[PDB]
Amino acid sequence: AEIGGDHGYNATNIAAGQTSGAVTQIGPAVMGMVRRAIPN
Amino acid sequence: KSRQLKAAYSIELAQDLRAVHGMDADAELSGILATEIMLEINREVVDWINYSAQVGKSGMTLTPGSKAGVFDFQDPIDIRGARWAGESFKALLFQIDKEAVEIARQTGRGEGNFIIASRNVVNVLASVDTGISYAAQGLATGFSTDTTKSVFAGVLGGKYRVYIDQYAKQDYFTVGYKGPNEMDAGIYYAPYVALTPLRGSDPKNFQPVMGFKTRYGIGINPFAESAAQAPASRIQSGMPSILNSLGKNAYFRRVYVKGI
Amino acid sequence: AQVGKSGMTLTPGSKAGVFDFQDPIDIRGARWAGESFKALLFQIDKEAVEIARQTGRGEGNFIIASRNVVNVLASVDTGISYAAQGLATGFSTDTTKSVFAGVL
Amino acid sequence: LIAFDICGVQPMNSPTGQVFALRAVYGKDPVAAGAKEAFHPMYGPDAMFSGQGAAKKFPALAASTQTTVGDIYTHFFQETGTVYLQASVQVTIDAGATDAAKLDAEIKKQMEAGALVEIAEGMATSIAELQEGFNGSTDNPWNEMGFRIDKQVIEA
Repeated sequence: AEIGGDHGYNATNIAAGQTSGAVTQIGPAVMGMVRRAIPN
Repeated sequence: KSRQLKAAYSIELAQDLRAVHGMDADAELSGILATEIMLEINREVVDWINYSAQVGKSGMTLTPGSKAGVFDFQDPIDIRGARWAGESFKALLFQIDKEAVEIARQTGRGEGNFIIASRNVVNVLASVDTGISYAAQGLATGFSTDTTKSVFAGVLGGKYRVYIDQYAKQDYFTVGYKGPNEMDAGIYYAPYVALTPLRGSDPKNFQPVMGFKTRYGIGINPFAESAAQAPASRIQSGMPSILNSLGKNAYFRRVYVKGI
Repeated sequence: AQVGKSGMTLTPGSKAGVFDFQDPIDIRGARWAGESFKALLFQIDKEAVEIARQTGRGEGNFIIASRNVVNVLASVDTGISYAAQGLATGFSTDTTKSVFAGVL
Repeated sequence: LIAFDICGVQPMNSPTGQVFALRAVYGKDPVAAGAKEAFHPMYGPDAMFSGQGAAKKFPALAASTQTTVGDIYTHFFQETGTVYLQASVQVTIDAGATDAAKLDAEIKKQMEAGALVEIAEGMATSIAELQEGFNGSTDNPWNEMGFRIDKQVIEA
């Protein structure tokens, strides 16, 4: 069976677009961003 | 991460179900698998909250003379000198707010505004006037106390949204904060694939093939541990692990309860 | 009927199946009838929920009880308040005109 | 007298009839010792049944068991049912707990202690991707569910 594969939940490999299979990944895109709140 | 389940049923059994009860059993088996999956998802979220939640009645939230994490309604230190239930119950409400305050102390975004608790905890909350008064107790009216009409019991003081965990192992309650943005939750579920059906037959005996597959992923706000000015190497995973979040999530605290 | 005052509806210091109004655990430290009798109401609601749970259908919506239990319910304020005790006027305690006391 | 306010009746269609019951089940054997009811309200569900649960075998959480940090031990309580608990500490589970009630109590104590924590997760995509013998893989069945119907009968 052809395998896309996945990562090891390894942030480096994720960022790098790697795989356990044969797919070449583009890379993670976005989940937005956050910043610390200023107080008050 | 992903999930996979099958029905693996025989055709003769389905045929008998039609003959006896008017049932095809295809939709029925499919419904069961899908139901279980949805159930497993909702539990996973709840369990991660409890996994990652900090200990209530601890640190800044602990009166020095107590047990560091459990509220005993029969124990003078926890009940803050209270007499019987009409006073003892109020003492828990007090501790809850203290913890909600701690939530703001650590998240930087707001005070706890929602509770997940056992049915017994809610029965208590619903039995009293939660406002500021001389004493309180009677038959529960404040919240739904059941487990079959809803999961949402009601709101304490008009401030905290209280829900019931019918599968709590003994009795405990988690308090936490959810801000207006989804990213202000601390904890989040991020689905990608849901309930894709599979169908076929197996030539060995040509019996029916049926099942489902899914893929979602969950995560943790980058600042959720609230105890660091930097992550290692500027690169992390937002996924839970013991090291990443057990007992570290700023958005929630939980305690065990006794004496109810 | 299952034995009540049991399992997740029983506290560690109690007797499993009986509610004793002279027992400080059963009445949750209460003193004075206006505060003590009320403890039973608490116990009833706990068990009513256990019913919903066990059956997966709905909670208790009726009670059948000895005249003596009813007299206790009828004589106290079952609503949420500070304390209250008086004459047994909340529900019927009769036999002649009914079998139904009222709604708790 | 109280005629029926607190009782159903179902008098008859014909005398001495029967009632059927539909129980949702899982574990590949609907009628067996050890079989479990999928939606029984008194027991928790196996939150990882389709997920990481399916992906592996777990050590039982039982008396005398040595807890290994990071692994997951399993159980089933006398009430509240399914248990999957991740090991946070290197402890043992009361070797004297030969009484199932004692075992449940010890587990609860370890949970209170933070020693054991409720956990659920799915499986790695690649595990799932190659189930059912795909690409030469082995020992990779999907977990299964279904239902059974049973009954009881009366006389007057």
